[PDB]
Amino acid sequence: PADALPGEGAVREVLRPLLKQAAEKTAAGKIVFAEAATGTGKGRMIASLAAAAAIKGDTVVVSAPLAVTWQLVNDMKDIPEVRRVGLTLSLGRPNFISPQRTLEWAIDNERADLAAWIEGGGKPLSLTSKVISHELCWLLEDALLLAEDLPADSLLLTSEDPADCPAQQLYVAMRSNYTEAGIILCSHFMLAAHTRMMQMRGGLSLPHFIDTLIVDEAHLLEQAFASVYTHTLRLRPLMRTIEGLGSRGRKPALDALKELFTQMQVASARSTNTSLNVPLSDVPELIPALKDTVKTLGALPTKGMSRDARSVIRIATRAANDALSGHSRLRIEVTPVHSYPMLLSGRSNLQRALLGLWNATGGATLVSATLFTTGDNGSLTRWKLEVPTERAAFLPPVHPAWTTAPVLLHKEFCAHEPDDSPEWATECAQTIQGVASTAQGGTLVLCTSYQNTELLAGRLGAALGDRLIVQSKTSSAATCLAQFKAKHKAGIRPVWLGLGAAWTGIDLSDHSLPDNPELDRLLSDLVITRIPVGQNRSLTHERRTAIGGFRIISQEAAWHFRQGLGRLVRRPGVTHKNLWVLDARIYGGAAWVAPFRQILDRYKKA
Repeated sequence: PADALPGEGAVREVLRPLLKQAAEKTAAGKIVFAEAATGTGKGRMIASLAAAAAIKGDTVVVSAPLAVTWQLVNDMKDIPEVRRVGLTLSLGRPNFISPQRTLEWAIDNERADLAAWIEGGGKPLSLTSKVISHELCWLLEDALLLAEDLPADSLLLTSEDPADCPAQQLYVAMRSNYTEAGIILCSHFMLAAHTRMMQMRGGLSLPHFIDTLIVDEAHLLEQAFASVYTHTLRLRPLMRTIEGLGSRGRKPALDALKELFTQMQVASARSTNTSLNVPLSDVPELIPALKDTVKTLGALPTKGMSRDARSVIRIATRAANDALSGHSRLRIEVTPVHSYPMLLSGRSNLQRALLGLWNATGGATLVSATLFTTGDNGSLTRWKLEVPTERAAFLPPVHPAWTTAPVLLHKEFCAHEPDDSPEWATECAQTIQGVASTAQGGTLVLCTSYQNTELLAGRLGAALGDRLIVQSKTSSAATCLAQFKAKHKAGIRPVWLGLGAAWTGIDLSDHSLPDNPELDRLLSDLVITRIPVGQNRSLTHERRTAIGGFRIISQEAAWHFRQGLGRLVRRPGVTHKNLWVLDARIYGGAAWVAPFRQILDRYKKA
């Protein structure tokens, strides 16, 4: 209550010592790893840290996704020092998508939910924000919640987009309200795009040196960086756009694109393997094609092209050049198995970019509920974010008793090992049907693939009917979340066969009871069908496993698993929470299942 940080009285009691340690280690120039349980009030802690740093005179940047950005703004504006120093939102173009190209892609890939969201105006899905300029639509994060495999490289809002575009107009209207404030709030994608732009030089305007950086939900940061260095070449819309231009240079570009298509099919059939990402040296059939594809793309004149063709051809050239850089790993999707022709080029190492970020950062604090793999072991996270080992500071985690006290772990499990077989599907569906018959509220059932989900759906559909919500490629995660909330509100007890984002991001606390968490029954039964092994399909995870062995696989599996468990208790004061783990390998007496058996032992069984 004296000689304290701004807004520290609003920070919950449990996070105050962690707050003090983070403040100290950050002012000393260290990259702090502060893991705190969800529902403890991490937003107030972030607000107090940013306020203490901004009062000192530092340039403070808080990088957080837009979902939590609203509540972060609310928690920061409550601090008077923050309101005095100023708080702005650096909403650069990489935050927004192009409605035209996103709608076209959704149509070409038969993603009805994404098409409907674009047609409806791209309105915010989760979010509210009323005193920060206008309403934020066309957000990349919502689009990703509607299509996890969104080729964001080729669907982002560019400066070459027409002025009458809604996303462009929203960006310009937001940029007009941008002032030089003490605290700048950005997204993970904004921070990563800014770092990449700053490196490629040696509207995007972040401080060239971040005195104090505060990353919230830091377990997403790397993925953001990974997305910013991904390049996508979508051949069908590019070919269509070129078909809609003057014939002076149309024929050569179209013939070069068809040559590239044929060479991509050749390389695809050259070695099927298992969706393997190969360098350009392993598929030389694309080297001339790609080269030709670039030349013709620059040959046709801009005197006659609209802004749409301009941005499309520029993005295509950037992608084809990043493919021919040799520093990338390629993934081909063509006629044999993918109706939508596409060439992906990613970076299996983000070390230079993240090091450029940390070199331009005086001090930093990373906040999340899943920073450590076990205890305070942030080694996997440090490696992912490429934090210099001398600057990393693994503070103790904060996970109170209420995060597991209302939870009762059940002894029942599916005896047949998860082998993607119809027999496993039958047994696991019998188990899920039992859990659904006993369940008092909404039931979430996490799966590891679309195939397991389809089998479990074919079983549980005839049994449940009104209650079942099957996630798929067409049925996004957001539409399933909305169906879940609606069916729970109607009195039905829904059973959501979820995957993907259902493991990592969704907030299943009933917002109809913000002051009475004792009556929260929105998610009463969490069910884990499989240990999430092999769910990370990033190039950096491929390199990390190739270097460190099966320990990286096991640590990523435990990280994903603890995230999935973190969907059940989202706040204190809840009750009647049930946890189910059906993977027979847990109770199999193996060696690699020892980490998981730790967390599950931490609960109380019944």
